[PDB]
Amino acid sequence: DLYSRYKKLQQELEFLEVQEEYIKDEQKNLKK
Amino acid sequence: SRTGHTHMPSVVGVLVFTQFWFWFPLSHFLSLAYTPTCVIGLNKDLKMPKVQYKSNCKPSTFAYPAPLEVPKEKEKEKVSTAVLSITAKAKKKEKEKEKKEEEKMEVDEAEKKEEKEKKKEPEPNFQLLDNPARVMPAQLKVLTMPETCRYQPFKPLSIGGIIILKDTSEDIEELVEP
Amino acid sequence: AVDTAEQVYISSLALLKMLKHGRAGVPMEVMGLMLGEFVDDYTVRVIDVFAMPQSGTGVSVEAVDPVFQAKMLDMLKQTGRPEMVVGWYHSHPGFGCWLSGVDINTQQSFEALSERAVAVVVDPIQSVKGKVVIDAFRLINANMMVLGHEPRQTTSNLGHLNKPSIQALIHGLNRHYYSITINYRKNELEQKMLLNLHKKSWMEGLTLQDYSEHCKHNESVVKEMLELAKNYNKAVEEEDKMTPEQLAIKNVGKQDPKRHLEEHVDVLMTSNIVQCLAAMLDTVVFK
Amino acid sequence: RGLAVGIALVMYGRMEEADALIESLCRDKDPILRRSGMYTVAMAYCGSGNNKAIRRLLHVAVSDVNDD
Amino acid sequence: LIRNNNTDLMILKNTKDAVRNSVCHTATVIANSFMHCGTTSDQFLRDNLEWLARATNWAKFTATASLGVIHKGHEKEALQLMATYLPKDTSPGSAYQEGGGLYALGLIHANHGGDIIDYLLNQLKNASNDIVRHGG
Ligand SMILES: [Zn+2]
Repeated sequence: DLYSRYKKLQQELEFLEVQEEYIKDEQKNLKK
Repeated sequence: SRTGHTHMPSVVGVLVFTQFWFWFPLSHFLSLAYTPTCVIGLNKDLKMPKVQYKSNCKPSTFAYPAPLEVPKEKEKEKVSTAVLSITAKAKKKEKEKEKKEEEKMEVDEAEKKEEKEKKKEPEPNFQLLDNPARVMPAQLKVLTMPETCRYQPFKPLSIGGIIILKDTSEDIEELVEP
Repeated sequence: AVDTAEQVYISSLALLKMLKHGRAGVPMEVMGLMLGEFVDDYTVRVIDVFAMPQSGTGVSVEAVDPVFQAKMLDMLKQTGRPEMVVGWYHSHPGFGCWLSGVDINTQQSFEALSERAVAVVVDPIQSVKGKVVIDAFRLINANMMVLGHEPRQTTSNLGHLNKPSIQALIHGLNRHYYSITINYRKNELEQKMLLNLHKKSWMEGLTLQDYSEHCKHNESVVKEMLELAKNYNKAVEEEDKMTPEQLAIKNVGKQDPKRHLEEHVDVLMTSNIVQCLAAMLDTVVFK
Repeated sequence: RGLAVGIALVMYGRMEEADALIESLCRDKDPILRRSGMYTVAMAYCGSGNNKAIRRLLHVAVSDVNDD
Repeated sequence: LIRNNNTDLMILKNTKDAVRNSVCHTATVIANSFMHCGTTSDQFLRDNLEWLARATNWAKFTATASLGVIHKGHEKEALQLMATYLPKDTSPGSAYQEGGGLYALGLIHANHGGDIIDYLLNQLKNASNDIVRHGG
């Protein structure tokens, strides 16, 4: 129940930080 | 795979299949990733008994037709005569001429409705299947166990592959070996 | 045993000898030789390029001097490296690249001598901006003349590097030779020593470009930016429901909104920051 | 290119033990061998939502210069 | 796989007619081998051969490889199938038959240790160079 919800919220949080890091690079790349 | 694990041939077979840019005959390796969509009802070491079990689909039927091999025989055959003129009232008085000729000498033709609608609704989602039975992997959970037969299953049957039946009480029968 | 999708390796010095010798004799179709190595069946590499003296005939087999051939090779065996010739080149200034009439005659002599002897055609005057018009070609036989030439097979690197251009396929190309793929042997121990040594300035990073040239520039830009702000006021206080996405397209003027906006403000920001950071560091460092 | 897939396929699902090899192949300037390390980090990390993998694999997906 | 053989032959024929003189012949003999994989149904290697003999120099390597794909998981009969289309009895001049033939034995008996490992072991002892050691 609750331990599985806490692990998945750990996973999804560290997931969309990485896809946040991708858009940081591309918007920096498209300026050049 | 079936039980949460992943296949070692289906991974290796597809990743060298990605290398079809550099070599076309590496594309034969995708045949390793061809896993069957079938269940197998082998109860003893040798006997596969001919068992009947059914479905639980929500509103219909599907899968495996591949029927259509018509060449679409088409015809130009006509261009519609669009002369819109005195033609319009001339065909109308011709239809008046048929109201003396048709309904007064002989026209008694009739046809019947709703015969073709009748066979559709009592349909079978209860399709019975012998031992090496194919099933789409989306319907590993909406199948039905053979409880209506004498020979009823024992292994938890919820995903395709191979199982044992509990061949129940005595007079064991129904071989098939082609 | 027949052709596939090959690959041509050129050294960094080889391309530089091509464009320099082409820029030297820009009107009169310069000619030279190409010296490399056959490493396998179907990838060719070249390490070296030396040119030819100018012949009055033109680009043909008569422009090849055999005594300048062997005695130049005589020197390169004992100094540097001895290797086999693998081809040749010339320059065609009037167009991009296609083998002409007297081009294709001297090719038949070379493929009778060597296995392939790949031709190279370079326009020196077309290559201006940041790209080079270089392409290498290779003649086909007449045995498959009613069959499909370029017998290529199991690969997928053929659709790149050029499609056949219409200024090149109107001539030979297709049913006479084939086009081949060329990439560059990019190396380290050369790449950074060309980069850092060609574009470099040490003390420029903390110069001042003064104040008397700089306060005048800060004086100027603010003045039209004031009127740019007045034009920015005019659209904001307008704000009418004349279908404002259609009201904006009927009021196109290459103007205000946001394009003629902060673009100037960014230049005003960057100019004064680099001016003041250079001013504050120079007070810090020196005494 | 034959040894590219081969050293990617000698390790399979080790999930931490390839990391010295993953760092070694990508730091080299050989474009085929950098590509070979990308198939190696794929096969060592099969089906796992590794945050370190999806960070590092997407990082070279942005900044690297060879298309292959 | 043999008792549920509903493949379609006319789709493969309605893609056959649009085959022009490109190198799509390898793309078709990989297409039928996919949709007859494990079926052990040879009809395209029976009903026509002149179109199959058109392409060359790697398509023969591909076609006799596709013969093993249709016969995936044919333990004993695949040995005598090749015994018939041997690496030295079809034609001694074509290495593409004996190259893709040994490649086809590997396609059939994948994940099956036996004499076929030793059978391919002894023929890599005595082999030619280029397109024999590939499929071997
Ligand atoms: Zn020319």
